[PDB]
Amino acid sequence: YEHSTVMPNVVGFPYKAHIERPGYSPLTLQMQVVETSLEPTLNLEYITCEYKTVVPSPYVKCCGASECSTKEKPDYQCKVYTGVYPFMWGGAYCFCDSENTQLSEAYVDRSDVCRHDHASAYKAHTASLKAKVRVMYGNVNQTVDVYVNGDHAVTIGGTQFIFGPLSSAWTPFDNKIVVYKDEVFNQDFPPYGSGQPGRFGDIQSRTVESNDLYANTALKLARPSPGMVHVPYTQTPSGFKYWLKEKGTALNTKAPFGCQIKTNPVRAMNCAVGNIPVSMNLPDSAFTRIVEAPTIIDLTCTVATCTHSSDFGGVLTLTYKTDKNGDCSVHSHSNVATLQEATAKVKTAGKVTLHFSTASASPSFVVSLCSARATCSASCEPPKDHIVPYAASHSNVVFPDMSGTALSWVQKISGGLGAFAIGAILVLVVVTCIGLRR
Amino acid sequence: YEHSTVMPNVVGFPYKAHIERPGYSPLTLQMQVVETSLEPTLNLEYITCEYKTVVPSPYVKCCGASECSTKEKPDYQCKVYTGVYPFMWGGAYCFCDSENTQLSEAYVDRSDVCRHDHASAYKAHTASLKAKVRVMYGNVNQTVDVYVNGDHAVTIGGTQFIFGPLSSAWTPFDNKIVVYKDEVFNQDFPPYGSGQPGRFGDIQSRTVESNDLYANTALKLARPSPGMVHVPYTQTPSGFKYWLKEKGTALNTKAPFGCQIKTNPVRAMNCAVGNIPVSMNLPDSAFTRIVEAPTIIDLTCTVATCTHSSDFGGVLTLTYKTDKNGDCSVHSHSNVATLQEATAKVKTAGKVTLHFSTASASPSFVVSLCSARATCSASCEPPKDHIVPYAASHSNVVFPDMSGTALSWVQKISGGLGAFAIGAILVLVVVTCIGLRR
Amino acid sequence: PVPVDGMEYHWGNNDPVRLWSQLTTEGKPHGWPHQIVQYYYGLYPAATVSAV
Ligand SMILES: *[C@@H]1O[C@H](CO)[C@@H](O[C@@H]2O[C@H](CO)[C@@H](O[C@@H]3O[C@H](CO)[C@@H](O)[C@H](O)[C@@H]3O)[C@H](O)[C@H]2NC(C)=O)[C@H](O)[C@H]1NC(C)=O
Ligand SMILES: *[C@@H]1O[C@H](CO)[C@@H](O[C@@H]2O[C@H](CO)[C@@H](O[C@@H]3O[C@H](CO)[C@@H](O)[C@H](O)[C@@H]3O)[C@H](O)[C@H]2NC(C)=O)[C@H](O)[C@H]1NC(C)=O
Ligand SMILES: *[C@@H]1O[C@H](CO)[C@@H](O[C@@H]2O[C@H](CO)[C@@H](O[C@@H]3O[C@H](CO)[C@@H](O)[C@H](O)[C@@H]3O)[C@H](O)[C@H]2NC(C)=O)[C@H](O)[C@H]1NC(C)=O
Ligand SMILES: *[C@@H]1O[C@H](CO)[C@@H](O[C@@H]2O[C@H](CO)[C@@H](O[C@@H]3O[C@H](CO)[C@@H](O)[C@H](O)[C@@H]3O)[C@H](O)[C@H]2NC(C)=O)[C@H](O)[C@H]1NC(C)=O
Repeated sequence: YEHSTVMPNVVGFPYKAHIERPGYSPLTLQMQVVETSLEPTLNLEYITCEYKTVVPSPYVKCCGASECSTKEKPDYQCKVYTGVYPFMWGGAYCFCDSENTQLSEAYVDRSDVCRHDHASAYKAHTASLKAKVRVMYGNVNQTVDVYVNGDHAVTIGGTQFIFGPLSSAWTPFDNKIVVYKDEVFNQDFPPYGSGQPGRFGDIQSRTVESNDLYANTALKLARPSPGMVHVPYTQTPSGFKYWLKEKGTALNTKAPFGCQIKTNPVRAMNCAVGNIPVSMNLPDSAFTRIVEAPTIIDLTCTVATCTHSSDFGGVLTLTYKTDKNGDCSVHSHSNVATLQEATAKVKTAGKVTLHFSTASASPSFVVSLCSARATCSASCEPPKDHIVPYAASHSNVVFPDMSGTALSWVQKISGGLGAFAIGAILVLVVVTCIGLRR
Repeated sequence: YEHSTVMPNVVGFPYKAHIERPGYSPLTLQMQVVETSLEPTLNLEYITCEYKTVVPSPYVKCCGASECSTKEKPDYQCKVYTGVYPFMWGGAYCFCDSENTQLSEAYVDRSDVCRHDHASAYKAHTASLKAKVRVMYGNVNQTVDVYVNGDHAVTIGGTQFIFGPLSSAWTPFDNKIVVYKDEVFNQDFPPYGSGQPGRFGDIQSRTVESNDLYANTALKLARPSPGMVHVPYTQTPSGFKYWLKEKGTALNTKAPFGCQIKTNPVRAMNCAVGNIPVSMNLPDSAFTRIVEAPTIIDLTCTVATCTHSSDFGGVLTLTYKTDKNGDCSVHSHSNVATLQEATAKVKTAGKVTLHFSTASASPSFVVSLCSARATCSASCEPPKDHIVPYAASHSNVVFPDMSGTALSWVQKISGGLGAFAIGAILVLVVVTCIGLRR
Repeated sequence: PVPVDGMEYHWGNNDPVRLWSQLTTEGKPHGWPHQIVQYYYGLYPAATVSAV
């Protein structure tokens, strides 16, 4: 027996589906979304880590000269100075007083610990939603892991379940992402090969193990002081270390709809948005023939107490007459009020009790016990606690019924005004007819 | 000196750009797309391969009864038969005449060579382009590997190049893809867990190493014949073997725009569509001061022969008077004609020759040698050869010039008719003014 | 058929071979007006008629 339904994408909300096969007693399922996971698709752009400047020892040439040689090193620098007269602890070598040269050399390289502490720059697109759902009906429990898209069928106790694609296409990750350890940032990073010194991305590597490196950190050599051997240089500080203290915010403390961001792999979990269509296919063994189900007649519904609070703040009483005692299925056919339980024990005593949660001043909904029906109306008083630490258990519907107190007053007033207008129109029509018949 | 241009995405097309700095002599670059590669982004769905049926030896219980036991195996089938009287070569055991029992058992499992011969079912989306462009100018000649999207800057001889995103967003892979060895198929495969017996996807596995297996092949057991021990069964043949014989076509022999499909990784190459914006940033050492380059005056362009064929079938001549001999950079400012060379040696003899390829009956383009200008117009005759094995070297523009023979005839006829109409207007105006003056 | 875009064919185990056509025709351009229409009729034999 094929069936279809639409369930909210809110974690912990006890959705109940009611299945009415004509030849069998009604069945009620319970589906709960234990956990979700919004998984984006990522493409690595480059990897940034702190740099490390290498300064080889100077080559002081005595009584001669040396020439600069070019090399293919990241941000390489080389120069030759003239007229150096260095000194050491024992004395001053380079016997010639003035005709000496010193060759200064330096270049950049990726740090030693870059494999353990680096920031990755990604591109994120086309998220994929994966969920973990708990399905319980009849006497079968169990929790399954289902991809939420229209092409993954999972069977729970002989019933085939297909969870349709999510209603909305909203993702909290922008197009460009920077990931660092366990934090995700919505950032726009420079293109590969065009990073600026002193900010994020001064040195870039295509991958952690990739040999190529692009470095642009304004390394500049200077002339050594007289009578000294030191190779002076200047360089704009690391852009990664600057980024660390001025990155600003995150996405973990910034994401909408209250969903926590995690890493490895990047994913956004328990993120309440949209609806999840569900398709089913149940065997014949799930239902019970209508002859075995108890016969219920003369169903009347009364409400003892009501309070439109988050928890189940209503008590419901049903009176009936039965021939045998057994099990019925209880469901509420409007989303203004949600029943706590899905089955009840019908007895010859003729009285059962139920709990429901509502969020409107005056609810009106129809409840069915096995095959019977009854219309319930009640007046609910507001709660007293200002703040509670648990989520709402109702569907958040506020508009009262047309038979409520406020709507009764509106109906009475509008009826009076309509009666006055009708009397006016009748008088005018009578006068016009008398005038025209003259 | 920042510059920008748009160059066609056609392999082997010799694009030449004219950079005309106000203070320096003009420059001509040459860019060429040696190779292109379109990379989709893939998400593996499952793996399929030929199945293998495992049939354990029957358990014949002499003088007794046996009971079937359920197991968690893919497509497990077990049945118990009564009244069996097996036989063997030397005699028939199970002394009891009819109180015997045979238990038949069978189940299916992934084949032995499924790790070598299997088909992957992917989902392909959001292609990324990548090219290999050869850039040559002046004394620079190099080939670079570039990502064609506006975020990869590559330095060629001191010049920065950024190749913008492709103009169009056309990709040849549908949403769903089935890959086998070196062939890509545009196919719609059944969802995981809902494969049907006898067709593609009768057995599905989430990954080649994954322990779980979904199998659905309709394996059914049958009662053994009297006096034998054989465990009969019937099963619907493999779906991977039906698919191999009835997959039909491919994508390697079906893709539009003439682009080859290759596998490992999945990629479509040399696939002519759209335009590639290019951004540049040249240093000041590429250009030459206008004082140093020759001065060209009195430029006349005369066309020797023209034949609007695919190769360079037109010969051009330029006459000039120059003070000193050096180098110029020739260029054609209209895409009707495409020259072959981007540099000519000017001499005091005052005569240089150039080759161009055009595809219109009567072209008209303005050519410039260093700083001079000239307008060239010629009459071209069609070529005789019906079919040639090399691609067109022109931009394939056909509309002739307004000075061509056909458009000269149209202009003359329209002018005669317009003169007639104007004369008639004048006659009517004179007549009506005379009539109104009375 | 080999349009001006050209085509490729795969024969047995050999490599695919590509063949491209040229804008060739039978009329005479730069002739009498009854020959220019003929030239632009071998090429595009559907818009020349409409334009004329
Ligand atoms: C031992 O110490 C003496 C101290 O002078 C060194 O003699 C010096 O040798 C250099 C190299 O041959 C000379 O430089 C040359 O200078 C001329 C100009 O006069 C120039 O044309 C050459 O190209 C070269 O640069 C230097 O002049 C000379 N000293 C003097 C005072 O002339 C000698 O090299 C030392 N030997 C060792 C093994 O260290
Ligand atoms: C289907 O299975 C789940 C998980 O096995 C059942 O939920 C479990 O319900 C029992 C009570 O029926 C929980 O045990 C008690 O939980 C309270 C919570 O405050 C705790 O204080 C007690 O010490 C005791 O552990 C159990 O924790 C709970 N498990 C989970 C994961 O929530 C569910 O009831 C089953 N369905 C049916 C119809 O029973
Ligand atoms: C040697 O051969 C004799 C053949 O008579 C075997 O005797 C058989 O023993 C089995 C023991 O399970 C008897 O089966 C039982 O039969 C009763 C009545 O049908 C049934 O209610 C029990 O549930 C059980 O199936 C079988 O009847 C009996 N054959 C007779 C009495 O003719 C003996 O077991 C053999 N010894 C071996 C193989 O070691
Ligand atoms: C700019 O540099 C590239 C290479 O970086 C030059 O490519 C050269 O292209 C020519 C033909 O286009 C190649 O010559 C060919 O050699 C093969 C060898 O078997 C021969 O069979 C052909 O007939 C032809 O002679 C040449 O190898 C290649 N140079 C390389 C790969 O280093 C290009 O020509 C340069 N630009 C200019 C204007 O020269």
